[PDB]
Amino acid sequence: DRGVSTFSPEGRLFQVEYSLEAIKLGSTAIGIATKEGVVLGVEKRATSPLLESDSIEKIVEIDRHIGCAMSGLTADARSMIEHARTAAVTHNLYYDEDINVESLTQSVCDLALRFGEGASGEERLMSRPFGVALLIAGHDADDGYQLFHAEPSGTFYRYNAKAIGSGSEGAQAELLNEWHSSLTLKEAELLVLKILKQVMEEKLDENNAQLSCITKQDGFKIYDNEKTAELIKELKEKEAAE
Amino acid sequence: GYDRALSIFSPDGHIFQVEYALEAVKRGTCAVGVKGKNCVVLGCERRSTLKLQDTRITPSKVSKIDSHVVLSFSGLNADSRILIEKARVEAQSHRLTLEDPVTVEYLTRYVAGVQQRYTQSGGVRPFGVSTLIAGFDPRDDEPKLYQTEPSGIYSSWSAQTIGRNSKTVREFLEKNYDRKEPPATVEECVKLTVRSLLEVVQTGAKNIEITVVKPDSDIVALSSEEINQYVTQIEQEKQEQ
Amino acid sequence: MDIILGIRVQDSVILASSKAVTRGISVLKDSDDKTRQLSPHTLMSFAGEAGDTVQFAEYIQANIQLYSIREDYELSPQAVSSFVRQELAKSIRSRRPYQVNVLIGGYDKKKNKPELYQIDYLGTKVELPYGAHGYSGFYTFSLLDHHYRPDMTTEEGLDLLKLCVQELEKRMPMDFKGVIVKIVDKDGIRQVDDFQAQ
Amino acid sequence: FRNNYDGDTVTFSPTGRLFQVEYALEAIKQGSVTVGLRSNTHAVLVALKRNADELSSYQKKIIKCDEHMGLSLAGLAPDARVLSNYLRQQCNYSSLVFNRKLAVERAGHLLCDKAQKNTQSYGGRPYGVGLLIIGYDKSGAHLLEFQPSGNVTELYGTAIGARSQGAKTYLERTLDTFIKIDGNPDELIKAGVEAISQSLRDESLTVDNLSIAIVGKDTPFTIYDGEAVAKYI
Amino acid sequence: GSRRYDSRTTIFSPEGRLYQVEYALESISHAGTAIGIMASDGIVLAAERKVTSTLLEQDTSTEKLYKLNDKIAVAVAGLTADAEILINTARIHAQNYLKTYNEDIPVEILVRRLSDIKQGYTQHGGLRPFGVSFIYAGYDDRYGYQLYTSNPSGNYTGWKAISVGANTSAAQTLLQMDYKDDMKVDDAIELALKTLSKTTDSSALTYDRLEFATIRKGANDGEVYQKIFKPQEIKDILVKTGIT
Amino acid sequence: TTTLAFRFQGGIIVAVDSRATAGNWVASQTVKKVIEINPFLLGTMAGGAADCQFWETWLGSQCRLHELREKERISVAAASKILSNLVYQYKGAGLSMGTMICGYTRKEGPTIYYVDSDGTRLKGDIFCVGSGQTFAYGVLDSNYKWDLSVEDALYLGKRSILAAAHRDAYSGGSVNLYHVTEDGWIYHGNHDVGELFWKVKEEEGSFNNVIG
Amino acid sequence: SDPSSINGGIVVAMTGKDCVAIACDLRLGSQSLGVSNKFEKIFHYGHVFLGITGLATDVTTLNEMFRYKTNLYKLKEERAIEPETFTQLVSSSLYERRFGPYFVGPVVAGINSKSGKPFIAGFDLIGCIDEAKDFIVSGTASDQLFGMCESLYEPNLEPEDLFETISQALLNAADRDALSGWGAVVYIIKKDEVVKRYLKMRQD
Amino acid sequence: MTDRYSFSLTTFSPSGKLGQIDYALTAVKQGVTSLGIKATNGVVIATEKKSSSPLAMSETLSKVSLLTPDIGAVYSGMGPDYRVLVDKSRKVAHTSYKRIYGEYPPTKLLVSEVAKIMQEATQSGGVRPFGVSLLIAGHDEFNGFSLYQVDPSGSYFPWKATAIGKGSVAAKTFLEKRWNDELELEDAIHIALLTLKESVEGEFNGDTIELAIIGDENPDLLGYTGIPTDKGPRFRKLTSQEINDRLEAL
Ligand SMILES: CC(C)C[C@H](NC(=O)[C@H](Cc1ccccc1)NC(=O)c1cnccn1)B(O)O
Repeated sequence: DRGVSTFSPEGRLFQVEYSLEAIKLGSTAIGIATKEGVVLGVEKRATSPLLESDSIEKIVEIDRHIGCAMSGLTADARSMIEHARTAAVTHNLYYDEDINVESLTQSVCDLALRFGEGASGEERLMSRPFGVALLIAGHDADDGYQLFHAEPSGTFYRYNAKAIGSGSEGAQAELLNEWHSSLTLKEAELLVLKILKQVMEEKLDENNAQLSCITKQDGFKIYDNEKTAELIKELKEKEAAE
Repeated sequence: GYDRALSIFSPDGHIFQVEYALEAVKRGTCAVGVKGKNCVVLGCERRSTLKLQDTRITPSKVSKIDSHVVLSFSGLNADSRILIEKARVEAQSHRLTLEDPVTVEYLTRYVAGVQQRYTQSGGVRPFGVSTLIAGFDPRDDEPKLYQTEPSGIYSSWSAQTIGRNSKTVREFLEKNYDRKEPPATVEECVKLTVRSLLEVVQTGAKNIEITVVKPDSDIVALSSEEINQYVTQIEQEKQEQ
Repeated sequence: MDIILGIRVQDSVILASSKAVTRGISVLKDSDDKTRQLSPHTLMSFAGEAGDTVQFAEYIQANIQLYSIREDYELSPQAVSSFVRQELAKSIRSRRPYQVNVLIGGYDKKKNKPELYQIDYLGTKVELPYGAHGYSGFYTFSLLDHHYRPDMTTEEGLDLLKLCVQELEKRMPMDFKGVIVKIVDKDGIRQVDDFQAQ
Repeated sequence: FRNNYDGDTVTFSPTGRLFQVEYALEAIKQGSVTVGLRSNTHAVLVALKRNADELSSYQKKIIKCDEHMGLSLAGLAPDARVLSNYLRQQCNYSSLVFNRKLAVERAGHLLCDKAQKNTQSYGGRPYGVGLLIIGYDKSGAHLLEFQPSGNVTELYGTAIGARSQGAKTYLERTLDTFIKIDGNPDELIKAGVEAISQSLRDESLTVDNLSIAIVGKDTPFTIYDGEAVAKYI
Repeated sequence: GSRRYDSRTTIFSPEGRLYQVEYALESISHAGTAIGIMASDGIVLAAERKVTSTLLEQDTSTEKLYKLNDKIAVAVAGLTADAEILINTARIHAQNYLKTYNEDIPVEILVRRLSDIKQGYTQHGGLRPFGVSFIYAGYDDRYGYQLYTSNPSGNYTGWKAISVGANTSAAQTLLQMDYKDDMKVDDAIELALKTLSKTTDSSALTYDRLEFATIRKGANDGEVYQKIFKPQEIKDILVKTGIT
Repeated sequence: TTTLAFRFQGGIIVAVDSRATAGNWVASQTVKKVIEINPFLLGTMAGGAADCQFWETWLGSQCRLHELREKERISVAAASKILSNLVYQYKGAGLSMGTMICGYTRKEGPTIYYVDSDGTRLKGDIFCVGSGQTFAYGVLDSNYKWDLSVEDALYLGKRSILAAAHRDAYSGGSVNLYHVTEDGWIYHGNHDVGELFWKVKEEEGSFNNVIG
Repeated sequence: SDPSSINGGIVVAMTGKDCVAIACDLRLGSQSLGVSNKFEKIFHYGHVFLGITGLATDVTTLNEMFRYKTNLYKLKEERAIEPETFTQLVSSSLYERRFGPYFVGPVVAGINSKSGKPFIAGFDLIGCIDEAKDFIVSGTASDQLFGMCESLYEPNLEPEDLFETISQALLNAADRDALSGWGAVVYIIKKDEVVKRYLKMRQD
Repeated sequence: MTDRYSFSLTTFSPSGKLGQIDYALTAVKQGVTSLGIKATNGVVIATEKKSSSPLAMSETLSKVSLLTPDIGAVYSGMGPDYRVLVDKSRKVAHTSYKRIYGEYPPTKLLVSEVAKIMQEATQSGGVRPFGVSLLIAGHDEFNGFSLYQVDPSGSYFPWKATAIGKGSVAAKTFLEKRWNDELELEDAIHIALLTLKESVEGEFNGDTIELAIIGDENPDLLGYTGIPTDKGPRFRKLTSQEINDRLEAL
C-alpha cells in the first residue's frame, strides 16, 4: 500500500489532507471574539427525533478560562480534550497560575502530528491523524480574549471569528462582513445564531443549536436552552424590524 | 510488533474499516430499547438460520455490566464479549476507587472510548459492534438509555434500535413513541417493545427475548410464556379491526 | 493485635471483630467494622498492618464481585477461601507482602452447611469449627474447646461468643472497645445490633 | 516511472533520485518567502508572514533558539517547531555541560544529521520545511540554509519560499554593499526589507504582515513584529 | 519495506465480514464430520476420520477426539496441528482454575476462554486464524451435561445436538428430525451413527473410519466417566445399531 | 502540631496550629496547615511539611480534574480515597503524613476522613491529629455535644488548639479556624496564641496555674 | 525465624515385603499455639503418595502444584505418573526455586505399577534426592524419627507388621517433640489396595 | 534493521487452502524417497543417499539422525530445513522432558514437540513453513515400538508402514502387499530394501543406501558399565557392510 506519512507530489501529507475532508462533513461550529468575551456556537444535528438532543456535547470546558467547540469526527475529540484539561490543570499545579490560551492550543496541536507506523524522531503511536477540528476560546491576563482554530495538521491560527464544518465557507464570508472590533457580547451571540440559522438544513431552535461564551468575570459557560431560546425570540424580532 | 495502520482516511475523508464495521452491525440480529416513565425495556431478536439450541447455556443477548446496568448489542458476537468484559472490570474499578457504582453515562462513555481507541491504534480493527446500554444511576429513579457505535460515538435515546431491519423498527417507534406521555408502566412499555419487534421478526414467541430494568438494581428477564402472552394480546388488537 | 473471632454452629457462621482503631497513643475510633461482604452468603473479617488490611479486603471484594457478574453465580465459600489463600501465598514472596490475617465465614447454599476458614498472612489455610487471629486465641480456644458443640443453635453460639468476649475483657491488656457481631446463614448476612448488652 | 518509486523515503529511483525528499522540498516552495543576510557584525532575518483570512492572525515565521541563535521557517510549521526545539536543546546542552555557546556551524551539522535519519529509514518521513539560521558566535556573524534533504550551507545571504528567486538575485547583486553594512543594524535590516520586496507580487508588506529578527556583536537575538517594524515600511 | 507483503488478516470486507474467518470456515467444511449429541443421562461424541489407509495404525491414533479435563472433551474439525495448540492451552486453563478455586472448571468458562483466544486472532496481531471448529462435551454441577461449539470467529453457542465439518446442513436436518428431549445416551449413540452413516462421502461406514466417545454418570457411583472407544468397541457398537 | 475536625449540628469545625520544628528549633510559627482543596473541601496537615503540602496541593488538581470530567463536585469519600490510594502506593518509602479531609456534599452531609501515610483511611465525627493530639482530645471530648451552636463549636475548636499549643512543645504559634456548611467553608481568622492565651485565661478563669 | 519450625509436623516412610507405608502427624501450629488437629500432610497423584513437612503454606502450595503437573502429565502421557518419575519431577521443581526455596521436606512413597517394586525417597528443600531402600524421615522430630527407625526397623516386614513398626516409630518420636502430634495417620500401600488408619495418641 | 515482518506469510485463500503448506508439500514430493516399516520387535527407517558430487564424501552427510537413544529420524524434502529441525528436536527433548523427569521423552511426545515447531512456522510472523516431511521412529517402555509421519502443516499420524517423497505412491502400494502384523525385524529390513530398490536409479549398495533401526538395547554402544538399569541405546545405524550382507540374500 502507501505509508501513512507520505507526501504528495505537491508537498502535502495525504492523510492530513483527507482528514480535512472528514471535517467538511461535520456539523457547523462558529466562534466570535469580542472585547467582552468569546462566543462559541454549534449545530447539534440530531440524526433522529428520538435522540435526546441535550446529550449532544460538542461544546466542552477545558478550564474555567478555556472552552472549545468541535467539528468532524467528534469521538476523535475526547482524547484531545482529556489532554487539554490535563495540560491546564497540570500547568496550574506546576506554576500556581492559569495556562495561557495560546500555550494550551500549542500543547493540543503537539498531539496532532504524533501519528504514524514508527517515525524516526522520537514515539508516534497513533495510526492516523485526528478527524476533527477544534475552536479553542478563552481569556488570559496577557493577550485577553482569544479564538484559535486547531487543525489535525498541527497548525493553529488565531481568529476574530471562525466557522468550521459543513457550512463553513458560506458562514466565513458572512463573518467577513459582519465582524468589527467594537461587537458587544450580545451582538456576537445574535450574530452566531443568525449565521448558524442561514447554513443549517433544519429550522434552528434552542434544541438542534447551542450557545456558550467565555468571559473574564464568570469563566466559560454553556447557555441552557431557555436562555438561548430567548435570544433566538430576540434575533427574529430585529430581523422583522428591518 | 504488528502495528499496521488498518483504519486510515481515504480520499473523500472516510475511514472504510469503521464504515465496514457498521455493515457488520447491520447484519447482526435486531436490538431495541425503549424507556418508560419508571423503567427501561431491552428487546432482542433470536435468529432462525439454525435451531436445536440449548437455551439454558447459550449466551443470552442482554448482559449485566453491574447490578444496575445492562448491555445489549448488534454485530459480531465474539467482539461484544471483549467489550462486556472491559466494562464489567471498569465497573468494579469504579466502585473500588470512587465508592459508588457507575452512572449509565459514565459506563457508556467508557465503552465508547474503547471503541474509538480501536479506530486509531496500530495493528487492530474496529469493533464490529453497536451497543445499547440501559439502567439507573445510583440512588436515580430517571431511566437512562444510551447507544454506542464502532466509531466511538455515543448519545442517549428515548427509544432506539440497531441491527438488521432497524430502519423498519425505528419508523414504528418514531410514529409510536410520545415524549409527552413515556409508557406510564412496565407493562405498556414491554408491549410497545414487543410490537416494534413484531414488525421485523415475523412470528416470534421463542424468537423474542425481553429484559426489564427497574430502579435500584431490579433486573429480570421474561420467560417465553410471559412474552407470548404479549404476542397473543397484540395480534388480537389487529383482528378486532 | 485487633480481636478477630469466628464460630461455626449448626446452621450459621458467626463472626465477631473488635471495634477499636488505635494509633500509637490514642484510640481514634470505637465503631470500626473490620469486615467486607464478599458475596451475599460470604463474609470476611481481617486484622493486621494498618493500610494493608482494608486495601487487601477491598481488593478481594472487587474480584469476587467481578466473578459474580461475569458468571451470574455465587462461588462456594470453599472456592472463595482458596482464591484468597492463593492471593496471600503470592503476596508473601513479593516485594512488600500483605500483612493481613483473615476469617472467611460462608453459607454454602449447595451443600446447606455453614463453613469457617482461617487464613493467615502467609497463606496458611485451615477449615475450623472455630478460630481466631493474634492473641485472641490464647484466651478463647480453651473456652471453646470446653463449651463447643457442633449442633449448637445460632442463639447458643452467640452466648458462647459472649463468654469469649467476657474473658477477653477481663484478661486482655488492651481496651478493644467491644465487638461487632455478624451472622452468615441460608438467608445472607445480618448484624446483631444488640451485643453491647445482650 | 516516478509513481513506482515515490512510495517512501527508503526507495531509490532508477536515476538515483529520492522522490519523497523531493516532494518534501515542494512544501518549501509553497511556503511564504523569508530572507536572511549578514555583515561581519550582525545577521538579519526578514520574513513575509501569511494569513488564512482577513479575520485570521499572520502565522509566525521566526523562532529563537538561544540568546545568540534563531531561525526563520518556510514550509510545514510543525516540522519547524520540532527542529527548532531540538536545536534549542542542543544550544542548551552546550551551555550546561560545557559552559559554551554552540557554534552556528555546529548547529548546522546537527540539523543536517537529524534530518538525514528520516531519509534512509522505513515508516519515517522527510521534514517538510526549510530553515534559515542566523547567529553570532566566537567567529562572528553567520547565516545558514537548511534543506530537508539534510543539506546545510553557510552563506552571506539567501531566501527560501514562493517567488524567493527574486530576492536571491537581488542579494547576489548587492553582495559587496551589504557585507559592509558593520555596526549599523537599521541599514542591514533596510537591505533585508529591500531584498524581501523583490519577491512581492500578490500584494505590499504591511505593519502586521512584517517579521524581522536581528543578532550580533552586542545584540541578543530579538524578534520584531507589528508597530515595532513600522519604521521599515 | 514489509507492508508490501502484508495480507492484512484482520480487516473487514466492504460487506462487514472477516475474510480470513470465512476462508477458514470454508476449509473446515471439507473436514471429516463430527457430531455431538446431549442426552439426559450423558453425552455422545462421534467423528469421521478423513482419509485412511490399511497401514494407518488406528490403535495409536487420535486426530478428532481429545480429552481436556476429566469432565470435558472436544471433537475437532479442521487443522489438527492448529487444534493441538488450542487444546494444550485449554488443558492449562483448566488446571489454573482448579489450582485457584479448588473446583473443576465450569464448562462454559473454559469454552469462553478458548473462544476469546480465537477472537483475538481476528482483531489484532496480523496473524492467520486457527483453522479449527470445536465441539465441546462436558459435565459440571451447575448446568449438568452441556454441549458447545466454537469456530474461527471466536463465536460459541450451546446445543442439544450439533455437527461440525463436512455436510453439517444435511446432518443438522437429520438430527432436527429424529432428536427428542427425553433421549437416553444409548439412543443418542444410535442417532449419531445413523447421521454420519447417512451424510459419509465414502462407500461404506466402517469402524476404522471413526472415533467415538461418551460422557456418562456411570448410575452406580453417585460421579461422572469419559469413555474413548477403542477400535474394537466401535466395531461392536456398529453391529448393534445395525450398520455392521 | 495539633489539628482537629469535628462534626456537629451546624456542620464541620476545623482548627489547626501553625508551628513547624526541626528538632528543638522552631522553624516557623506561621505555617498554613489548612489547605483549601476547593470552595467546599478542606485538608489538614500533620507530620512532614513537604509531604502534606505537596500531596494535598496535588489532590486539588485531581479533584478539579474530576469535576471537568464528570461535570459535578467530587465526593468527600472519593477525594479522600484518591490521597489514600496514592499514599498507599508509597508505603514504606518514608512518607510522613497525618491528614484530615473535610467537606460537605449534598449526597454525604458533613463528612470527615482521616488519611495517614500508613494507608489508614477512616470516616468519623471527631478527629485530632499531630504531636499535640492527646491534649486537644481532653478538652474536645469533655465539651462536645452534637447540639453546639456555630459560635460555641468555633470556640471549642479554638480552645482545644490552645490547650495543645500550651502543653505540647511542638505545637503553637497561632490558631486557624474554619467552619464548613453546604454553601462551602468560611474562614474564621488567625488567632495568635501570644494574645489568645491571656485573653482566654482572664475571660474564662482557666489556666489558673500559670502566673499572669 | 526458622520457617521450618513455625507450624511444626512429621512425616515418615518405610518399605516392607511387597508394600510401602507412609505416616504423618496431624498438628498445625503457630509456635506454641496449636491451631488445627486435622492437618494432613500426605497427598496422593494416582498411586504415587507424597508427604510434605515444613511451612504449611508451602505444604499446601506444593500439593496444588503437583496435582496440576501430574494432571497435565497424565493427559499427555495417557498413563499415571510413576514413583521414580515423580521423584524426579519433585526434585527439578524444588531446584527451580534454588535461591528462593519452598520451606518443605517432601517424602515420596509408592509401588511401581509395572515393575511391583516398593519405592520411597526424601528431599531437602532445594531438591536433593535421598532414595533409601529402608526408611525416610522428615520434620521437626526428624532426629527422634531417625532414632526410632534406626532401632525399630527390619527388612521385608509384612503389611500388618510394617504397620505396627511405622506407627510406633512415629508415635514415640512425636511425643518427644513439642511441635508434633495432635493425631496421626498411617497409609499402608500394597499393588492392589491402600489402607488408611488414624491412630490414638496423646493430645498435648 | 529489525524484523518488521510481524504478520503471517501463510494465510487462507478463498477456497480455504493454506498456500504455503501446499507448496511445501510439493517440495516434499520432489525429495528423495524415504520410508519406515514397523516390525513386532523393531522399526526400520531408510532412505537413499543422493550424493551431489562424486567428489563429495557421502558419509559426511547423514540423512538418518539420532534424536534420543531410542528415537531416530529421516526425511524427504529440503535437507537444510531437516538439519535445523534435528538440532531443535534434540534440544527440546532435553529442555521440555529430560531436565524435568530425568528420562527421555516417549516417541509420541517428542513427535508432538517437533510437530508444534512446524505448526508455528505456519502461523508466526515473517516465516515460511518447513519444506520437509519427517518419519520418526522410536521405542519407549510404556508404548513400545512406534512410527510417525510429520508434515509441513504440523500434523502427524502413526503408521504401521509408509513412504514419503518421490516414489511414495508406488512404494506405499508395495508396502500394503507385503506388510503383516507378525513381521520380525529382519523381515522388515528386507521389505525396506526391496521397496527402496524401485525408487533407486543408479547404484544400490551400502554406500548409496542409508538405513537405521530401533531394536534391542545395545550395551556395547553405551560407553560405560556399572549401572544395571542402563541396558544401551535401541537406535542403531547399520554400517555399509551390514547393508551389503543383506543385499546378497535380496
Ligand atoms: C505538618 C507540619 C507543617 C507540622 C509539624 N511538622 C513539623 O514541624 C516537622 C517535624 C515534626 C515535628 C513533630 C511531629 C512530626 C514532625 N517539621 C518539618 O516538616 C519542617 C519543614 N521544614 C523546615 C523545618 N521543619 B507537625 O505535624 O508537628
